[PDB]
Amino acid sequence: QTDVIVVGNGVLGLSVGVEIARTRPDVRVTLLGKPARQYGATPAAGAMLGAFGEVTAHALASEHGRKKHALAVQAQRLWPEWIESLEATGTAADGRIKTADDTVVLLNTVGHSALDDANFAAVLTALKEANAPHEEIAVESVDWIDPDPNSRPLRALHIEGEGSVDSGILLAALERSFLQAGGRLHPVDATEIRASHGRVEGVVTDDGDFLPAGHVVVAAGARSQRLVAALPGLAHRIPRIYDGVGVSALVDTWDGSGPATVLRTSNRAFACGLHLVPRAGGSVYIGATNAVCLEPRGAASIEETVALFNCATHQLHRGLNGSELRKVQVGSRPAPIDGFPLIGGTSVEGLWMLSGTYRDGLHMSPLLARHVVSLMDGGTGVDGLREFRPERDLISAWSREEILDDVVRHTMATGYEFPWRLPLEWPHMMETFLQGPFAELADRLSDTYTPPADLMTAIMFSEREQQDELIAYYADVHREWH
Amino acid sequence: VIVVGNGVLGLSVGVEIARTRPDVRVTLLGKPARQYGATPAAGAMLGAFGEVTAHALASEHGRKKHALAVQAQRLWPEWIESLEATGTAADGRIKTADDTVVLLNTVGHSALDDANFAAVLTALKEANAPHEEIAVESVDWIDPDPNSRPLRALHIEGEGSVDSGILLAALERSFLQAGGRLHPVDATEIRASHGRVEGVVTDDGDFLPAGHVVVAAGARSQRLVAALPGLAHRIPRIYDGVGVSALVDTWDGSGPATVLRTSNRAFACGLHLVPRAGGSVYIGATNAVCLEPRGAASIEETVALFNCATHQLHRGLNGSELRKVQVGSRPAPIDGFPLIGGTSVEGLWMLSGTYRDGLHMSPLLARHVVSLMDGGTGVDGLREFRPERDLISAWSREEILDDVVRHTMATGYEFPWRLPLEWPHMMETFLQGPFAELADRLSDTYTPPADLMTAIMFSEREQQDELIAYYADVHREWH
Amino acid sequence: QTDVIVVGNGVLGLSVGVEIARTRPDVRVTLLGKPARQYGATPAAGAMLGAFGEVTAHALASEHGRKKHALAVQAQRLWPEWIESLEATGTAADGRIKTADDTVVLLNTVGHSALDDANFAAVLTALKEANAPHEEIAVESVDWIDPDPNSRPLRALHIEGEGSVDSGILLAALERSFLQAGGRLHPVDATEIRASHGRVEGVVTDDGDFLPAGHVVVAAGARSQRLVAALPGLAHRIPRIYDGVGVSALVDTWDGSGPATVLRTSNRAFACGLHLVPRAGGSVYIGATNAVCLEPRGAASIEETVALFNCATHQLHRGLNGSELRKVQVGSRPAPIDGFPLIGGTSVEGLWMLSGTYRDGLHMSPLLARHVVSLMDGGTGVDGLREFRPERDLISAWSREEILDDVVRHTMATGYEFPWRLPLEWPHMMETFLQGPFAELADRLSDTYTPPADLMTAIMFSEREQQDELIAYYADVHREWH
Amino acid sequence: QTDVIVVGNGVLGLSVGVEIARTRPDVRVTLLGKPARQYGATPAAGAMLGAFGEVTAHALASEHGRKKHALAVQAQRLWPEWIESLEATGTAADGRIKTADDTVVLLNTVGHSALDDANFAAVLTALKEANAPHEEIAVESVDWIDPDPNSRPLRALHIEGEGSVDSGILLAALERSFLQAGGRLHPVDATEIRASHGRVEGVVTDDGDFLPAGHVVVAAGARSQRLVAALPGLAHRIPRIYDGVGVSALVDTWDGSGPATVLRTSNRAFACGLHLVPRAGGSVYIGATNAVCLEPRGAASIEETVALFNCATHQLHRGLNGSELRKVQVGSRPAPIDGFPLIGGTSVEGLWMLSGTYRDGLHMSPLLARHVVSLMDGGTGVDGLREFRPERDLISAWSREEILDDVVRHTMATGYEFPWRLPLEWPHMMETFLQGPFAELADRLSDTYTPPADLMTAIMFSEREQQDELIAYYADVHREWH
Ligand SMILES: Cc1cc2nc3c(=O)[nH]c(=O)nc-3n(C[C@H](O)[C@H](O)[C@H](O)COP(=O)(O)OP(=O)(O)OC[C@H]3O[C@@H](n4cnc5c(N)ncnc54)[C@H](O)[C@@H]3O)c2cc1C
Ligand SMILES: Cc1cc2nc3c(=O)[nH]c(=O)nc-3n(C[C@H](O)[C@H](O)[C@H](O)COP(=O)(O)OP(=O)(O)OC[C@H]3O[C@@H](n4cnc5c(N)ncnc54)[C@H](O)[C@@H]3O)c2cc1C
Repeated sequence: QTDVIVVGNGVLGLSVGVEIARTRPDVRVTLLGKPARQYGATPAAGAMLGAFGEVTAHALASEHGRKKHALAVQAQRLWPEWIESLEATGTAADGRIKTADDTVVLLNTVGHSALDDANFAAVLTALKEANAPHEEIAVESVDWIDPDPNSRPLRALHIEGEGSVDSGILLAALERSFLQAGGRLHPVDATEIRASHGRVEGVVTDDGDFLPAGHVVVAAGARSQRLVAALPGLAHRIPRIYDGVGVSALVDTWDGSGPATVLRTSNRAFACGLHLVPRAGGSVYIGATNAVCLEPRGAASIEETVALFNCATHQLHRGLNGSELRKVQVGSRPAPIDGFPLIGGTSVEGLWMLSGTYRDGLHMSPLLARHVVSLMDGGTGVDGLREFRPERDLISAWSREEILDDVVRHTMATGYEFPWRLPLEWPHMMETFLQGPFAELADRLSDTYTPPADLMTAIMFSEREQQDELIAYYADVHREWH
Repeated sequence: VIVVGNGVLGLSVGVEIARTRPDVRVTLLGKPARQYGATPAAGAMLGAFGEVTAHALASEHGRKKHALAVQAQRLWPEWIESLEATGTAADGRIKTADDTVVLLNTVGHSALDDANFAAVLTALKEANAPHEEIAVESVDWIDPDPNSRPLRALHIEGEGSVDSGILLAALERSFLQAGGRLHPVDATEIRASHGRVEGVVTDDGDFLPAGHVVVAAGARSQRLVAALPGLAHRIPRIYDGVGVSALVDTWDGSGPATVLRTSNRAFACGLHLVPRAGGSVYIGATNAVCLEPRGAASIEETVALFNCATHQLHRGLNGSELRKVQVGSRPAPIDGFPLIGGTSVEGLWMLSGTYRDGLHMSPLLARHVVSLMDGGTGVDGLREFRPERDLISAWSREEILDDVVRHTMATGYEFPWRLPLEWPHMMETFLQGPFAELADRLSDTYTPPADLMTAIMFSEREQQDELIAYYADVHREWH
Repeated sequence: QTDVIVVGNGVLGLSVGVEIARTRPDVRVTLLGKPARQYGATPAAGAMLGAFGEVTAHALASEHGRKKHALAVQAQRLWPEWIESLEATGTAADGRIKTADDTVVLLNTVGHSALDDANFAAVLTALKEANAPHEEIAVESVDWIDPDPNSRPLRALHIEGEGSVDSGILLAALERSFLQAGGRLHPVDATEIRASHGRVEGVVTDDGDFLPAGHVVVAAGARSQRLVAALPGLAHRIPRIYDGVGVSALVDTWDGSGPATVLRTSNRAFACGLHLVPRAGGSVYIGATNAVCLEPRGAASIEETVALFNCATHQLHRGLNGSELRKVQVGSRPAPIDGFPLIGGTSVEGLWMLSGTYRDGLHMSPLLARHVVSLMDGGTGVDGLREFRPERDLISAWSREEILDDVVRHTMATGYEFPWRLPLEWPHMMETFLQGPFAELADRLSDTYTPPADLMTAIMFSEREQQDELIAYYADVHREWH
Repeated sequence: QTDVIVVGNGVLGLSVGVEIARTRPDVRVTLLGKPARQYGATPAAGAMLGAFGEVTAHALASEHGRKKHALAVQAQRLWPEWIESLEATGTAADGRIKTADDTVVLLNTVGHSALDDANFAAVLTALKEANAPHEEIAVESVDWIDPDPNSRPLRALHIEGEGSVDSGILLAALERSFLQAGGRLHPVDATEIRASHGRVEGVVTDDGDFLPAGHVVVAAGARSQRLVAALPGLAHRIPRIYDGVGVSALVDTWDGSGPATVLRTSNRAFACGLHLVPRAGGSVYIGATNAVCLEPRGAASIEETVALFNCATHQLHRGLNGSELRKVQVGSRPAPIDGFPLIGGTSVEGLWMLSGTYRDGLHMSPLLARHVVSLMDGGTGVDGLREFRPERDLISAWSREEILDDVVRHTMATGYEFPWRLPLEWPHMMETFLQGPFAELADRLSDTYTPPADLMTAIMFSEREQQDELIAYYADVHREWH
């Protein structure tokens, strides 16, 4: 066939489905996935069109991090026309995809100086280098916020043209745009990709059916590598993707008000962060926790709910304390084991992957969709996505020393972000006693690969059998690629 | 007979009527959504001794309410047997625990927690209830933060818990088995004339005729009857004691063998864990008196419930999965006591205003009202709690003003806050004047209990003025 | 006689004694006061040469406040030659009066936004208006500091040429300079100023002696008005001076190090503040608490010691935690009831006053000394110190409404500066319940006079009899002047 | 007659001096030490006549601990007649040695359950086994206390006949009683004990003099072993004594009141504890911190002052917050390296030691004095003090496993006693990461000796060179005794 099957109905699957359907009107594109969107990252997202807000000192200190940042800056330029093209298929009554145009990044002292101070400086530097319009503003000039004075910001950065979308209205607009362009929605899950003679034949679905295709695009979020790893050799050639389990909430504000901009901190301990995304109709979105889990989890923990609520009420608006909780949302950020996305072609003809985007796949979606569609048409797509090809040796973007410094810093940051109150000698004591055990873990896991801090903490506190299984995985990957 | 309401009280009275008068047709109103419903949000504890406070037992009305709770406990074993008998193994067990441990920690006000622990011990000794003060080290399962840990623990034997959801399912099943009819609509209006009930207009526009109407509509019960001539100032108002609770799947599927609880805390909230089947635990429960109904938890309520349970009961709950946040309205009577029995309108009955322990008292209250409807005298000590009455004044204005300041300070100590050491005394001195001024302004004769007085203090001027008018109209009607 | 008696041996008494002795070599000047310096402000002082560091929004919102600030800026220019003139009378072995040239003002969130944010902006504005050399600098560039990250500064302001002196070396240099200029030190206290026919005759001392004089200069710190109030009518003509009881400490640092600059916050709740003043020999000075007391107190409270130590260890340097406490110091800032100093002549011929300087008499001392000496010589002294003449109706520098707003703000700031951790509804509840009782107190005390916030809180929590005595005092002042 | 020199003027030196002078009319006794009492434990002590109040589960789990406890119970019986015999040499105007007859032990949650709950049970058990008069009482029945409700006791234990003395009045009474009995006070320090042919000749003093004697009793507190270690072989034969540096304070209460009983907790992290000892004249004593230091320290750290004040104001009486600080006191508890006292004779003829009594030498003083005086007269003194002879191999009273469990428990207790506020997973994480490094230190120090927890934490955080010097010391002790 020349038929295309997109496996997955998040932002990435639907974005690539829309681009394929619009640019190849001669081909039949079928998109799989159920309206429940189990473990789905996209429906749990605010979401911020985060490019500069996602900048950390640690990310920009590596070549792979600077490459990822460059792609985020490129994606931002596509959003205005992308939104126009999606709203064009609907009417006023469908709601607006865009919920804010601008972002304010706040700097408070409810966190580690080694993350928050370093990251604020890195955001300012990235904005200056990219010639992005921005201004450091008086905190008194930030509208709406009403923090606890002991939790208040002392610096604020207004980023112009870095905004937010309603993730639910975006998903509805993508489905509507996909159908308008001739796409077919088949609400079942793929169980298996069938291939032989190094070529895709199609997909077995969970209702027992077989769908033939010349092209299969896997955009199944955190399930994407588990689906492809079934094919010969690919188990140690496609980097593993884990569940970056994230908790967010929809709140009806006490007075129906909301801020005119996104409000956020820089990224905090183990890739969580605090933000408020404006919504229509007297609602605000607050996010968002992150915990890398070696198995999927579809429910918030008590700890996650309390940390999210406590940070938002103290650092953003005390009025949220008296506001009504409408929904606790949980989704899995696709967390790649080497810290970088899996975008492009495979050694299997007609097999494509769009996954492992962690915190900013939704932001990057229009760029990633256009990249993969260009490749499927025999083009070279977007420059700078080559290192993020899905079939690869694990990337080592940092030295083991850089990661060990990072994991101790992030561990200490879980204290400062709480925020804890301890005797003044205790933090230095904890730092000195954390270094040895993390160094020992890193040395034991592999002679060549080091997991990024977010994954390393999850491994440190996992069962012995899960640790031993990872040592075996790293050894098998090393064997395959060396 | 029409029963208006499908909580524990409506269904309990429906079951008793259907079982004891097989000759009469009983129809029970209410929707499966159970909007603002207290019963489905309840754990629930069969709380008699666990509900004891020094303040309650210092009043005659409080001691009378406590006596009825002790009496109700004796009915539960045969009541549960009679409800499970209409089902099979697959329906699950109503009883989830036989015993309760009351814990005393320092995450609260000495003026509430220390006084209330002593009052519970005294009530157990006076009632000859089986109990013993035990070593905290001997309490199984708990894993508190050491800075939030109990230093005293009290094991109460035969004071247990039921699964409120399995109880509601068992009551509906038992009601149908006894010939009851479930009509899933709400009453909009009780029709009466010549001082006699004719029946009920429903929200699908229909009219249902009846000689008897039993109102058990929880926090909506008085608003429904107040439409009838004169009754607006003769049936004490019932407000929403909005309560937040949660179902949690524990990290390891374990749970305690007993109820774990504190005594009642600031403005009639309290901390407890109720065992459930299938690796779930129930944690509760917040309380906030609202002058209007609210069906959603506030952020503050969720955080306080979770923070107290994780620190004071089990730190493992921190890593446990949140399955459900539950919200319900405890029917909060304006004079602090329930509304149980007959009316000046022939065939009009009320079962409401039970606040924290209607579910516990349900088998006793059901049998009381069914006896009255049969021309009996029901249960001896329920006469003062007749629904058509002047507002009860169970405490002096001075006792209530002391209580409201104590409870206000307890919201700090229960957080728990960390303040400069002069600040609490400063807050106490500056709280006394404004609460005394509010109490004096509201009425020359009536004083709302502390739980309601704080809600009135922080309500709009117009809501305060409407209450002054209500109290004046009640005084006019009864004096 | 043409003899001069200076009553008091603090910075003001000794500074005026030195200037009189140096400029009238024909007259005998005797200076009274004991080496114990009971309740003495000067020996408890760091001290900061604070002009811009003392700026608050509230002070600069009044004409009297702007006038006081102008005089502080003028005093700064006299310090270099004043220090030269004092060290000239000694040798290398006497040690250096100046301990730092520059000041860094730090902004953290361990306080009320309504004080700390407003005051930081006011300091920046005062520096810009005066064309003073200064720079807002990166907190990372502030040397030596090692704060708790949850208590850390996010903004820092370097003020050039605003420094510090060792108060003990200054007092020793002033005594030595006074003797070099022909002054006589008589270590007894004045019990009584004798006057008749509207003219000073001299001073009865506490050893029962009588010293004759044509001139008596009262610089007895917080005792100054109580001494002069004995003279006919002067009880209701010289504004009362109360004890601004201040606690400070000398600490030997863990490693003998100290910062190269003064480190300070702006003034905080009820005119306290946090600062570190460099000292020679591996010592640092930390200060300083403030509590207005209606009666003198010569000992620190436990609360004062804990608040001073807790703030310095968290907000400046955690290493101070392990440092050795050498001395807890207590002194009475002369706190004038109308908020302004008492400098110049009296209706009694030859009777002069130098007092009521509260937080910055030591800084202003060379200017105030030269002013009073000019007046004693028939000059007009320094322009703008005429409004601060000691014999006056009480100044009303602010509206009752401004003071009631200030006293509630400062009350709440005692919480935020602790810092407390409270349920988020409690602060607004406390603010609403504080307003009524402070308004009631202000209305009860007088129809015309309102005490500044620092004094109003002391009166609020004083005995009924002390309140009633103040109502009588205000009534008697009103009678005398209207 | 025959000369005796007592080296040291604390409770032990003066108690033995009084007993010798009273009982030995044949002997001339001279007692050395200065009125400054540098590093002196006794003047910094409250002091509690602590027998049952000093009970811990850990102490009573060892044979040596139970033996030490038995001696404390015996000492209590001597105090009434001892006090009579000392007050008899004075008049009413000298003041009363006894300040309280009874003690209340309070149990609150501002500490580790593994110390405070275990120790409360151990105190109850020791009282029941001894048939001591006591009762567990309602906290509401404890007079005077006004704790923060979040810091309040929930259990209280009244111990009858376990009281307190004023340490300053005791020292004055001992000096007066010593002089009345013919003792000579020579206010110089010993620099050197001279011996040859295995016999004491006398003492070189720090004024360069030599005093001849047949008998030298060393009771120089924490300096006792350093003084004798100069003599041949004795460096590895007299267990080292370190400085258990303790901070306490005298406070004038807001209203002149005080409690009628001692108020105390059981012993807390690394042998500190919280207590209030009644004093006459509107003063109370609060104590007391403890930190084992490898070198003497004569000044309180900021941390010590804050922890003492914070615990007393929260857990005992909030009124202490507004009370006046009269004195911060610092003294060195003589801390023996093997955890037990050094009482009795030496291999050097006429050389005796009374030291290493740590927390309860003052309580035991009448018993210890009578023991040593009996031995010096050719008696056998008190049964059960033989195991505490000063010339010995280091005692090993606990297994390495017991001490490693204890040191981790005590480390965690420094957090719970603060009290800290941390995320709920942090304590378990700290416990797991503390175990390895303490086990490694214990293994490195010696194959045979393990320092008790109080000393082990001091060694853990000492310089590498101090650790290496201790490894050498332990090796040299092993060589000498095996
Ligand atoms: C968080 C929480 C915890 C609790 N824990 C306990 C506990 O541990 N122990 C205990 O004994 N009790 C507990 N209770 C409940 C307490 O006992 C209540 O007083 C009791 O449940 C009230 O029962 P009810 O049947 O009167 O009211 P509800 O349970 O409110 O039932 C009233 C019903 O009437 C319906 N209704 C309303 N208007 C109409 C209408 N017009 N027509 C028809 N139907 C209508 C409502 O939708 C609702 O379903 C708890 C309650 C809450 C909220
Ligand atoms: C804060 C604190 C609280 C305490 N609380 C209690 C309590 O409640 N109950 C209790 O029973 N005990 C208490 N103690 C004391 C404890 O019992 C001690 O073990 C005991 O006081 C030790 O007495 P000592 O005479 O051996 O030593 P010290 O009291 O130290 O006396 C030794 C003396 O010898 C002098 N000296 C040193 N070197 C020389 C030299 N070369 N020549 C001459 N003199 C020299 C020193 O200057 C000093 O005065 C406390 C101690 C401290 C520090």
